[PDB]
Amino acid sequence: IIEPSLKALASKYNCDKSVCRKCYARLPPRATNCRKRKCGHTNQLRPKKKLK
Amino acid sequence: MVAFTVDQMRSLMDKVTNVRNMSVIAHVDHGKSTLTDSLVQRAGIISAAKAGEARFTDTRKDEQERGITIKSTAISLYSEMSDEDVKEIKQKTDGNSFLINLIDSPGHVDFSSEVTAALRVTDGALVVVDTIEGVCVQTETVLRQALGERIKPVVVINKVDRALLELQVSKEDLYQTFARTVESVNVIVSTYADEVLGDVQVYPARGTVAFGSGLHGWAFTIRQFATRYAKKFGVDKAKMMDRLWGDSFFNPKTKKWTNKDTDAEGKPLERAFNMFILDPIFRLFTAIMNFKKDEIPVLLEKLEIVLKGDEKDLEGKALLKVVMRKFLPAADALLEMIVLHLPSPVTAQAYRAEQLYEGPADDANCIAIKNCDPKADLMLYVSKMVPTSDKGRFYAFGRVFAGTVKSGQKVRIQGPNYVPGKKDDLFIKAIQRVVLMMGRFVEPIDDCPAGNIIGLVGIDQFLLKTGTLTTSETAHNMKVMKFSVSPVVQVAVEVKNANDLPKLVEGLKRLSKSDPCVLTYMSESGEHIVAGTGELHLEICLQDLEHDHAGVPLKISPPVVAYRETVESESSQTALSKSPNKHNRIYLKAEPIDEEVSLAIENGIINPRDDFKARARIMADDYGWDVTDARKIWCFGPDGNGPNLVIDQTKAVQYLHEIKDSVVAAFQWATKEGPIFGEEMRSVRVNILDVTLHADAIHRGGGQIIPTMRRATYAGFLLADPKIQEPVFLVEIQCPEQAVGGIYSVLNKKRGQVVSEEQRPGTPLFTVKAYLPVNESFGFTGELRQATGGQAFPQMVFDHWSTLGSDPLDPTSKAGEIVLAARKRHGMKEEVPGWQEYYDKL
Amino acid sequence: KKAEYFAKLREYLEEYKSLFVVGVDNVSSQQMHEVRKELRNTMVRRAIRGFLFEKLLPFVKGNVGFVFTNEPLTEIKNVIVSNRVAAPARAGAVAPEDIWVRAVNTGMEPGKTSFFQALGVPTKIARGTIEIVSDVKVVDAGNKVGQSEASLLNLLNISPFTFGLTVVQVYDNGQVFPSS
Amino acid sequence: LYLRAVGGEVGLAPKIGPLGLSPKKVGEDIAKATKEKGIKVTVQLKIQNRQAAASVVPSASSLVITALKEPPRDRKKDKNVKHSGNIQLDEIIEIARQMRDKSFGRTLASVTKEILGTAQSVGCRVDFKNPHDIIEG
RNA sequence: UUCAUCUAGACAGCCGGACGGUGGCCAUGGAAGUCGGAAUCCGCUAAGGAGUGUGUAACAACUCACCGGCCGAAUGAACUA
Ligand SMILES: Nc1nc2c(ncn2[C@@H]2O[C@H](COP(=O)(O)OP(=O)(O)OP(=O)(O)O)[C@@H](O)[C@H]2O)c(=O)[nH]1
Ligand SMILES: [Mg+2]
Ligand SMILES: [Mg+2]
Ligand SMILES: [Mg+2]
Ligand SMILES: [Mg+2]
Ligand SMILES: [Mg+2]
Ligand SMILES: [Mg+2]
Ligand SMILES: [Mg+2]
Ligand SMILES: [Mg+2]
Ligand SMILES: [Mg+2]
Ligand SMILES: [Mg+2]
Ligand SMILES: [Mg+2]
Ligand SMILES: [Mg+2]
Ligand SMILES: [Mg+2]
Ligand SMILES: [Mg+2]
Ligand SMILES: [Mg+2]
Ligand SMILES: [Zn+2]
Repeated sequence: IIEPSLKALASKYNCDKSVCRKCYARLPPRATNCRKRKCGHTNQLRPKKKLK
Repeated sequence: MVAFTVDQMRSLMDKVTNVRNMSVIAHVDHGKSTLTDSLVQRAGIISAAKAGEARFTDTRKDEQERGITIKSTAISLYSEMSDEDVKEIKQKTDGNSFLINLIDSPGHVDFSSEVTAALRVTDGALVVVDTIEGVCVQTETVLRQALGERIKPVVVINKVDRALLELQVSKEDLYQTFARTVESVNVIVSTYADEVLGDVQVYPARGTVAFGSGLHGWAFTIRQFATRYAKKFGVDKAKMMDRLWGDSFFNPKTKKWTNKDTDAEGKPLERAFNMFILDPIFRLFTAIMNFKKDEIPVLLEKLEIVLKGDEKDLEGKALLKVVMRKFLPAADALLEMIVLHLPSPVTAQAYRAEQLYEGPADDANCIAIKNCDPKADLMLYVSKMVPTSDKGRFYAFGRVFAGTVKSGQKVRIQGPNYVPGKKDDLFIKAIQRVVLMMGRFVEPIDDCPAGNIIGLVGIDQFLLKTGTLTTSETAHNMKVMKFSVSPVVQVAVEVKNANDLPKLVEGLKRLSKSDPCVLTYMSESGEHIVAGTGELHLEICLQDLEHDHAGVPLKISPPVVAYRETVESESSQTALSKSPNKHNRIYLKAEPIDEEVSLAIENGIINPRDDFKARARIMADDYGWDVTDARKIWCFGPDGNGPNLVIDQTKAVQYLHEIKDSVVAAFQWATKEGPIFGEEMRSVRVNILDVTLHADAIHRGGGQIIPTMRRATYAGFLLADPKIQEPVFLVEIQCPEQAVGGIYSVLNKKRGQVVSEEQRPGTPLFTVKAYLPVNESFGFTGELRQATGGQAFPQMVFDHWSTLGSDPLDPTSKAGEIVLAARKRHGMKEEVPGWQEYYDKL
Repeated sequence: KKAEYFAKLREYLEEYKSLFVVGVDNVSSQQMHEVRKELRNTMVRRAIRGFLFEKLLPFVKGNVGFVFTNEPLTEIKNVIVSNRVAAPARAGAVAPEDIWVRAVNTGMEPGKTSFFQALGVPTKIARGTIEIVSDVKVVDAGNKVGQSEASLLNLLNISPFTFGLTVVQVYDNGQVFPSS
Repeated sequence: LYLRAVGGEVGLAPKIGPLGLSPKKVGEDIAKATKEKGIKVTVQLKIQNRQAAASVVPSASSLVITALKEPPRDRKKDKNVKHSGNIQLDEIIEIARQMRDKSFGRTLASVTKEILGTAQSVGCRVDFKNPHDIIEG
């Protein structure tokens, strides 16, 4: 059991993010487009799913 | 540490106050069946040498190589003490040698049947708790299971070697976890412990908690340390042994005690627990795990070491295993807390009597149970039945609460259904041998008093799972002892070869005996079902079947489910079938029965052997039903007794009494195997509108009425929008609030719907009940367990039948795809005969 | 229609003879629906430059609002903190105090030591409910508040940090008066 | 000082009452004294101290308009909807709304009433959304 | 290209509030803003929807609209090639 203060601190780096819907890339939680050019910086972004 | 004698242990069974009937209790891989090992060394049995891993109460060969206790095996032990220790017993005591009757127990949830069995014949309980894993989910459940029959607990916090090495723990946090644990252990007690004792809370300073790692071999408690070091500072034990738990410290360079954290004017002082009960031990880890050997001896010598012909030539971590087992040996800490703080049989039967009695809780024998009276009529409960070591014949394993038991003694056995009045579960045979048990070798003894656990070879032809055998005519039974797991996971068992079947049916009987709640039975759909409490529990029960009880190759299969053929319309036409002899004709329509009244015979209110004029009267008024149509009934069906009936509605018709013989005949061939797929049927009524019988006689035999009627009713079935009644369970589960959401999450995927959501007072412990279609019920309990983290305990029973608004007759639908395969497996064809056959369109 | 509310907050002009300036640091809306039962922002700081008199404008920044009642000017100065915030944080918040707890029974059912153990507090059970032993402080002045620790005080154990309804200054029929 | 929920006639309880040293049967039978024109969804209130039952009936604003309707009803014998909304009875609406603790920061005696009548949710009540600038009380 | 907000203080960011009738009525084993249906009304209001999210078994407690703070000068959105 990770102590609640830092379970949320790490959760901010790993769990709480966003990802690209066609490039799969991992993206800042507030971000609007993808940074990778292979997908042409598509705006189609979902948030990164979370556990339980 | 020497083994003493068969009849020497027999002699202290008389001195009841020195007996300790207890069990061990923990969560699965917590260290108890290794913990027990350290005690049977201090009774001779096992070599003190490399015999601390062939855990003896793990008698079974699969118990031994899977490394988990499966059945609650048992052993009794003889023990020495010193007078310095045997004063501190606030219950009458006798001498300095005591007899521990223990049960090492399986701690998987599948085996909670074996632990409730283990408790009912014991008074004390030793709860083991891993340091690292702490108090996990099954600990809470088997604690609830002890206070459920009012057992006194004492705890030992275990595998603290994990705390040091794997967790690199300092001293105070290690204490802090000890604090963290004992706090949460008592919050379980203050909710379920019977509000009759209060004294059942557990605190370490009172000597009801131990600390150690039974694997490495050692344990202690603050009391064992109180004396041990109070003998040099010359100071007392009582107020001292309060100063070691909690916030009370000492501060050298000041040489006087403290109250709260006290800070010592910067960087405070450590609890008495730390520099003075663990600064020894932590230096052993640190100053021998880090190999400080030049420090090892004169640090070994500062704190009273001793070496061996091989152990000095043995340095760290195999050293720590070898030195600390000699430092604070296991039994010393345990015997203390078990002989001091656990109730002797007399100090325990007096409060567990009235609640453990089926009859009047003040019956003349319950009197002699409270007194722990070894001279009353023998009073004994058999809790389990344990394999014989020969081929399949079962000692009976229980504890006697009155009188004695002698080898060769006539006794009445009173099964779970007996009452003192008349013919009941009463067999009256004798006992071949009484015998007291160990790691499956039993020692025949000729006489046993009351207050001890023993075996009994000479019965189990007369017991099935549990029983209570006595010596008095009207000694009532003992309460039926229900456990928290009910037999829910189930599969069908067929025998691989066709002819081993007799070996399979005796095996089920022999299997029913072995586990306290394994069920086996014939179904309506005609299968041998073997039901258990978990997908794992079922494994072993079939292992035990394929090899020992049946010993034949047999393969398993999901059980087939019993449907019923029914209607929900009134014949989209009318109906007429003709004969082979095309001279006779029958006319009828078929309509659904109010499901309210189809129950009314399923619950035995309208019967054939009864007489009408009352049949008629009852059904007319309240059942949305007729009064004279309830007079001209003719028969039930199937089996003469079923919920599908016939009545007469035709004019001055030819010869109806000489075909009434042959119309019910065909009625019965249609009601146990009809259309859609030949299962029994329920909830359809058939009324006959005109009948054209031939003349003479022989042109109207049964051979011409029954092939028409069975034809002539199937026709009237598929007109009236045929439907099938799927069977529905009523399932109740007890779950804490925490993971109660995992219940509703499965119930809808498995298409359930809740009836009542309620909580037990003070407890979290909700108990939700719901209707579960058995169709969507397989693997359900195992998936509910994962959805609840094991914190759910389902208990199912059949409730009712239900139709389906999905349509049966269409194979695409999710109510016809069910009976899609019902035919293929049964050996039938693709579609079901259209009403165009069975109906002679003329 | 924004016609309508340019006109509204310049709608109630002068009205009165003495007033009171106040601040809205952490105060509820239910806490305001209370004071208005007793009867007895930058769109406004240009209202005055408009309808001019007074030179009271250097007193306004922060969340500010305004009152009026002409009765004895301290007869109203007592309904001021007649409200008594004592807000116990939202779900976890900042440290404006020095945290502590002492021993006593709590009258709560022993199923909530869950929070207690999460903060290294020794606890026991007596009389049926959770008594506390050997009391300690959570951590030092101006440090962390865990959802653990907050979740404990905030609603379990009513023991808040007050966020009072304050008042700064006042014009007494022509010039201004600092404190009471 | 506790509170309860909608109960028509009778009344689960001891999930909170037995742990509070109250024999919950003496209160659930007594709870049918504040619960009985009169059978509908209403709030309750009990405030006791280490003793027997002491429970009252609260001023649920939803409930007052419901009794002020056709109180003819049967429980599960209706089986359509509780569209029991009868005559608005604007005067009895005022008396109830007046009795409602004069809460909601009651500016007028009618400022309390505008909240009550606004529950055109409750039913027809001959006219939903009565007038704005009218006589008062 | 088209339409918007801003010194009567906009946009972003940070901060305080986010009410009362009230758990609104329909139903629900349980549904209190947050399974859903319909009434989407009102009161106190600088404002708060009979409630935009997370969450609960149901509440909770976190959240947003909506209302102020702080900063003081330009910002926003749908489009076309
Ligand atoms: N490090 C460490 N490991 C231990 C200790 N005690 C037991 N173990 C390990 O825990 C495992 C499981 O414990 P067992 O004693 O075998 O049986 P049990 O867990 O008490 O009982 P079951 O529920 O039937 O499994 C064993 O394989 C041991 O190796 C200990 O004190 N320290
Ligand atoms: Mg996103
Ligand atoms: Mg062995
Ligand atoms: Mg075997
Ligand atoms: Mg084991
Ligand atoms: Mg593990
Ligand atoms: Mg055998
Ligand atoms: Mg009828
Ligand atoms: Mg039903
Ligand atoms: Mg802004
Ligand atoms: Mg509200
Ligand atoms: Mg809802
Ligand atoms: Mg919800
Ligand atoms: Mg409005
Ligand atoms: Mg809420
Ligand atoms: Mg906001
Ligand atoms: Zn991308």
